[PDB]
Amino acid sequence: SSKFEQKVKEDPDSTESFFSNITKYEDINHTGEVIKTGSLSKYLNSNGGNTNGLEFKPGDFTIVFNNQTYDLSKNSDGTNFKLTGKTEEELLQNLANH
Amino acid sequence: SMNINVTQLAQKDVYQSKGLANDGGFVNAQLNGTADLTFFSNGKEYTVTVDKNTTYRDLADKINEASGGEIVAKIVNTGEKGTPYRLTLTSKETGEDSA
Amino acid sequence: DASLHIQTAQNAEFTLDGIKMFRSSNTVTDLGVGMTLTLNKTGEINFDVQ
Amino acid sequence: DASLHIQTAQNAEFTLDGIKMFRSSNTVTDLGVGMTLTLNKTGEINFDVQ
Amino acid sequence: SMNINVTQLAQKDVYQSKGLANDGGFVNAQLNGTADLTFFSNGKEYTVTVDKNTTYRDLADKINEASGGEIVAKIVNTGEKGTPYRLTLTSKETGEDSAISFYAGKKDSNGKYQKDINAEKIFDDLGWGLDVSASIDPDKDKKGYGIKDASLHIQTAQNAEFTLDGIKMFRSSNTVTDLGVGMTLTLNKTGEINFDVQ
Amino acid sequence: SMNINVTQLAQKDVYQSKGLANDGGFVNAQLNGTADLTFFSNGKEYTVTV
Amino acid sequence: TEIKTKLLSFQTAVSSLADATVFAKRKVVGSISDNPPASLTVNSGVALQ
Repeated sequence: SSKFEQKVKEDPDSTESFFSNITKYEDINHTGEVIKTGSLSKYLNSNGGNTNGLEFKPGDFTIVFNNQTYDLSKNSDGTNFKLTGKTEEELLQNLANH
Repeated sequence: SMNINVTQLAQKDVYQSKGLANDGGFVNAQLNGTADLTFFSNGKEYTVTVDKNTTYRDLADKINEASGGEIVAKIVNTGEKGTPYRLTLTSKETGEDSA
Repeated sequence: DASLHIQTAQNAEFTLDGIKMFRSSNTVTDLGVGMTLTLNKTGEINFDVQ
Repeated sequence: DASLHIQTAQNAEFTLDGIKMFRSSNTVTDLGVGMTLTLNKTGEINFDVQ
Repeated sequence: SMNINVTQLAQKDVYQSKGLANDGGFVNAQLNGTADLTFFSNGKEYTVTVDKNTTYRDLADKINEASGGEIVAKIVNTGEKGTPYRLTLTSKETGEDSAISFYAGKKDSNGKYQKDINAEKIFDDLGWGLDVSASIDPDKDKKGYGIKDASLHIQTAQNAEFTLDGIKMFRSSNTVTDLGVGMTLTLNKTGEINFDVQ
Repeated sequence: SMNINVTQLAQKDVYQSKGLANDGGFVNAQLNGTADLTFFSNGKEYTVTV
Repeated sequence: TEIKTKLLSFQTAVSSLADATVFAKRKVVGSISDNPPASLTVNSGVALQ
């Protein structure tokens, strides 16, 4: 048993790995179904900067990861960003980049 | 042969938080010497470095990183100038060191 | 703002012959070379090992 | 006078090493929830953690 | 049959050092040919030689060797934040005979001491800070200095004690040896109790 | 049926004396002849010449 | 028949231990959800006492 204690204290994960390995979720597959240029481009910031806005109730658009809320407020390319970003193509390309 | 004694009473937490931010938290910036912020657990660590990555969320997320969420609560999700969440919480674990 | 922290939890440290021990968490494997002790909640104990 | 309410149903109560609180109706749950005590019958007990 | 009480226990003196960085360090960080450390317990003398390979632990081991177990050791890694360590020592002698005492001096051709104050200041380094009440060339004295601190007093020297139905007795040991025709007894608390053989 | 309280220790006449350097110490080695002593205990009388 | 039952029974123990039922939680008794006689409960990250 001292070996049993050793391996767990050494590493529970590998120790569980002998009996089982890990919890499995459903494959994370889902689609942003319909987007095209010119849908919100000027509520979006087609101005290049951050001069434009779009209406929302708080939490209308958000990520949740590890049950923690996650961010939608910066460019993955590093340029000027907002939650209602520059354009439809830019916003959704940045997330995949993110 | 020896004597050991143990007499110390554990206690519990009661809590209501400030809210988690919406998608905007601009606050501050850095200095010449690297400005570093870090969040702890009685010996381990949880970190971010500031060049301009200086939002409330950067901090709050790491606070979540350190706090870990081993807590119980009941939920309110309304908003406060860009802050969709507020909760009343009470402890699920123990410790004074754990403050 | 411990006021958001409406109430606070606490821990238990341990004492010893002559000594009392500061800690970051409950553990007494640090008796010496491997000798491991654990702290229950309230009591004294006198020792013999046999 | 209070005597007309028979023996006056009231709280359910306990004690925890100098800590106490009052709840009876339908439940005894909100005793600082997260780690909580609940009451239905007379009892005495001790525990230890592993 | 009889009534009993107990109101002393013959526990030992045990003393400790201050929080050292570690006992892997040397009796002092560096040394001459030797430094010499002395202990006593119930009138017996115990002397050790330090050398330029002697860690504090080596000192503890030599104390056991020089004492031949007459003074016993138990050492601590306190695990305290930043300074997890102490060093402690124990007596063989117990009861009213239990006490320990502390000194530093080297032996000579007469089998006689010479006072090594250089080794005496090593004791305060080892936290058994000498209780200065000893003007001593120990061969005649045999009481070294005590120590300075009570929290460093791991255990105290004191006698064992009890009554028997009208009578009170003090005893160097917690083991009562010959209560009768093939009897022996232990003391476990300072309290009253009654007994019968039947 | 009966209930009992007990308030008074039945005791003996228990003596213990001066400290002796010697139990073999002489109560008397050259007594000037003999002495004459008398005692009563356990409801009984006693007489001796020493 | 008997031996197959032995393998079936042994097989179950093998099946039981395949599950890492044991979890990284502090350990204490009592977890009922509704109308037990009494229970005080503590959880999986506590400082142990």
